[PDB]
Amino acid sequence: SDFDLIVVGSGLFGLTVAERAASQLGKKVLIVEKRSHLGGNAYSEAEPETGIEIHKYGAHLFHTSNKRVWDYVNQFTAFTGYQHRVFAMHNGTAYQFPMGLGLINQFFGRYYTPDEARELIKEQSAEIDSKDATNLEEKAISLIGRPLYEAFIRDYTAKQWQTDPKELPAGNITRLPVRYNFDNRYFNDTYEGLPVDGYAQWLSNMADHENIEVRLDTDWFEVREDLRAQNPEAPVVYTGPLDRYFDYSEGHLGWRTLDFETEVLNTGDFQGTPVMNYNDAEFPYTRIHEFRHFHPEREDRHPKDKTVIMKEYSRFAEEGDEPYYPINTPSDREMLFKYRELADAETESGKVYFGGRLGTYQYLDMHMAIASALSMFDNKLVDALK
Amino acid sequence: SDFDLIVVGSGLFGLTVAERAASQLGKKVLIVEKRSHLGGNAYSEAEPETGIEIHKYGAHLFHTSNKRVWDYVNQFTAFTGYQHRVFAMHNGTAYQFPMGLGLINQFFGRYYTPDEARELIKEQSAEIDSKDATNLEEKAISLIGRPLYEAFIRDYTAKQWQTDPKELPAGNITRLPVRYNFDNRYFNDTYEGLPVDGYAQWLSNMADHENIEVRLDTDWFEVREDLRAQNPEAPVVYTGPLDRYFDYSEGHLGWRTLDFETEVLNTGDFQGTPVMNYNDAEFPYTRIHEFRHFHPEREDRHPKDKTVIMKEYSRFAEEGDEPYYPINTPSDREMLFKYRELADAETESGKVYFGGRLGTYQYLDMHMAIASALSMFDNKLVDALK
Ligand SMILES: Cc1cc2c(cc1C)N(C[C@H](O)[C@H](O)[C@H](O)COP(=O)(O)OP(=O)(O)OC[C@H]1O[C@@H](n3cnc4c(N)ncnc43)[C@H](O)[C@@H]1O)c1[nH]c(=O)[nH]c(=O)c1N2
Ligand SMILES: Cc1cc2c(cc1C)N(C[C@H](O)[C@H](O)[C@H](O)COP(=O)(O)OP(=O)(O)OC[C@H]1O[C@@H](n3cnc4c(N)ncnc43)[C@H](O)[C@@H]1O)c1[nH]c(=O)[nH]c(=O)c1N2
Ligand SMILES: O=c1ccn([C@@H]2O[C@H](COP(=O)(O)OP(=O)(O)O[C@H]3O[C@H](CO)[C@H](O)[C@H](O)[C@H]3O)[C@@H](O)[C@H]2O)c(=O)[nH]1
Ligand SMILES: O=c1ccn([C@@H]2O[C@H](COP(=O)(O)OP(=O)(O)O[C@H]3O[C@H](CO)[C@H](O)[C@H](O)[C@H]3O)[C@@H](O)[C@H]2O)c(=O)[nH]1
Ligand code: NA
Ligand code: NA
Repeated sequence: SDFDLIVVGSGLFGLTVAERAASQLGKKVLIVEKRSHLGGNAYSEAEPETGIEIHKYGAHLFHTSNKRVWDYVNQFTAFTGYQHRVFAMHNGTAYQFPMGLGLINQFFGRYYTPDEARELIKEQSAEIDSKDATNLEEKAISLIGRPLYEAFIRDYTAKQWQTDPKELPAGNITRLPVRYNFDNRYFNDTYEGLPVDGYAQWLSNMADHENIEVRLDTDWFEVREDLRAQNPEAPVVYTGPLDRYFDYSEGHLGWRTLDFETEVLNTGDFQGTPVMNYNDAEFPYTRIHEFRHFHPEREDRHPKDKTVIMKEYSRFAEEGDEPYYPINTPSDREMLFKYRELADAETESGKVYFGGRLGTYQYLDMHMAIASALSMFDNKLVDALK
Repeated sequence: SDFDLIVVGSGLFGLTVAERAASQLGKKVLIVEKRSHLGGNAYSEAEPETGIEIHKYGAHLFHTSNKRVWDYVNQFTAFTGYQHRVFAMHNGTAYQFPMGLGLINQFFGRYYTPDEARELIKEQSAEIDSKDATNLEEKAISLIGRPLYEAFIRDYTAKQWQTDPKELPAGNITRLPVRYNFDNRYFNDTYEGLPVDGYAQWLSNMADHENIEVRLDTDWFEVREDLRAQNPEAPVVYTGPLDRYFDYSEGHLGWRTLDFETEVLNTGDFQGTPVMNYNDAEFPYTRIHEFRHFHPEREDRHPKDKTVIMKEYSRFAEEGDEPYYPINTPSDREMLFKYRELADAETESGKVYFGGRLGTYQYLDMHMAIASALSMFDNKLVDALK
């Protein structure tokens, strides 16, 4: 046949399943992608005026402690030694971030030793006991005290969720957000970096195999009857939206979306750092990304007098809006397992597998998407293709 | 013969020359070392109570942009991904360091953009023009202004040199010590790390060759007549003190020394960071090192309740004191080139080469010592050994 496997969607999940089938099972894989480009939401492209690489669907920072995933992705791209660090803008001051000795010194006015800082946080947070916290506000205060909560958590959280924190579940904080040293590495994982030649080159290399065919600007639901007729035996891995597959027969799953406002400025350096969080309510956006600083190794290929920045705004997703984060209201949860059983019937009846961020109504870091694909490959698709 | 080459001193210079002769020319090398251990001033050892690795002759942070040196040293040890960062203690506050947007925000009270910070520094430093500066104090003020100079430079410099900055040459500052971003990586080089198994293992691996013999606790000047008699043709690479070789026939070269006060504390974490500079005159020491933080990857082999710290004090070196930094008074400089011509005569008359930090009255970073040895090997010793 012209293909042994159809993959719907060319994001990291689809690309991983496709590449494994192609290179390990020697199968022909047809990938069907609705957008004009490969790579799903990890896709990046140059800004036309400056040439600076910008992430189209949000800043994407790669990090993992999963060695298998790390070894895998390094077949398709090399990574820079970039370490993500974040600063937090509060009342006209940039604070070291996340919360640790640096922030604590800046915000309480003098140096606290590790042991002194531990003691300080015990005092500040003594007010509410964690077991007795009823909502997000209280749970936070129970961990770090009112001053820290009100300066760095309250308004930021309110902006992201479009909701008063008093009206959010206590279960949404599970650990102490405070470091008792000066380590401001944003991520805790063994491996971290950015693709040396950008995300688009990386994702593209995954699809670059003699056994893989890619059809861009193609909606699965418009071509499916035709494609499966050509080889009825070929299984489908579907990574598009789960509810849309079943025609919203159980109603629409709820998502948060993001609006990005991208400006080219006539300065070489807007904030001297990749990501500045904006913690005060007076700013509509949650944070500003300055993309040249994601790739300092490319400095002499960047304009010296211009820079690209992007402000991020959070709101609930209406029809047509890009789906980014699942909301997971209890209504959403019940709607989900109704769809799960639809999906499982569809797999046994139609050899159609559901995966990925959209296919399973889930937030997945990139290494999680890849891990999950590697697993579906190993525990399902290997059998389904003999 | 029992040896084809004698190397005096087992520091990085000597070890590099020895290893190259041994492995590249297949020569037998005898290394003569006065102390009880290998490795010279880069030597490190475990503290007996905690097991934590401590650098015996000062903190040693490896960094280079010389790829040849980097490739070379990676034959003998692997390096961690440690990146050195320093904090600066001033009036009870830990400042981000070196001077950059972080410090500037903390010290002037609010956030300055790159462009605003540039403007601020232009204003502050406008007082003295750099070309008109007569001493160290003025030259500094001409670059960064009086407030920054007085808080972070003046007393620190005074402690290190044991001298009022007004009484130091303007030539001792050559560039603007200010960063116009939030990057607080202490070093600017391509390659940086710490030896995974510590310095002692690394230096030891360099000497570990079938063609290399090492004699510890052996003073060159006590054994030389005997050793050269065994093979009069064998050249000597001498890395001991230059003036002591020629019996101080031109008087004693001047050095700064360092006193280290090393304490084991009954806490797991004294300052939450490897190096805290102490910028105020009220503290006798220039900085405190907390050595567990040089190797965070060894945390579950470190005591959880104990930690080793070391305070550093600077003063002029008296007889017997370890020589660390050359002083380079003009008296010292003239004394030096008198010795240089003694040395060159000694090479042509005695096949004795002078190299290394002591052999040439010089401060050398480790990658510079290695580079310099690689060069003496390539441009002198190859010929001198055929
Ligand atoms: C705002 C934001 C920011 C980040 C991140 C997510 C979000 C929402 N991520 C996570 C990362 O984006 C995620 O891991 C991957 O997008 C998952 O790839 P998927 O294959 O699961 O779906 P993904 O959404 O990427 O791809 C699915 C593809 O299917 C296509 N499609 C849908 N319906 C179709 C149809 N009917 N026919 C054909 N094609 C169809 C879509 O066009 C799309 O290309 C992240 N992770 C991380 O590790 N670090 C980070 O810093 C970030 N940053
Ligand atoms: C306080 C301080 C701190 C640092 C550093 C230096 C100093 C002074 N260094 C620099 C580093 O220490 C330096 O590069 C190496 O010590 C140079 O090695 P040498 O071989 O030149 O001399 P080195 O002094 O190391 O070795 C000479 C050897 O000869 C021996 N010897 C002397 N006379 C003898 C005799 N008569 N007979 C036999 N043996 C004799 C001595 O005992 C010694 O072992 C550093 N660099 C860097 O890159 N990063 C850092 O962070 C630091 N930190
Ligand atoms: O300054 C801050 C930052 C975060 N939060 C709290 O922490 C939650 C999560 O913070 P972020 O979403 O900003 O950060 P995450 O670490 O959870 O995730 C970040 O890293 C991910 C990579 O794994 C993706 O890039 C993602 O979009 C990006 O926000 C917020 O909703 C809020 O409740 C604060 O209160 N203040
Ligand atoms: O807080 C500070 C630090 C430095 N200085 C000025 O800068 C000079 C040099 O500073 P340091 O000696 O502290 O630092 P260096 O970067 O020059 O060298 C450091 O890094 C070297 C590695 O290459 C060695 O480890 C060395 O011992 C260690 O001090 C000082 O004399 C002083 O004039 C200040 O004014 N304030
Ligand atoms: Na509490
Ligand atoms: Na000036």
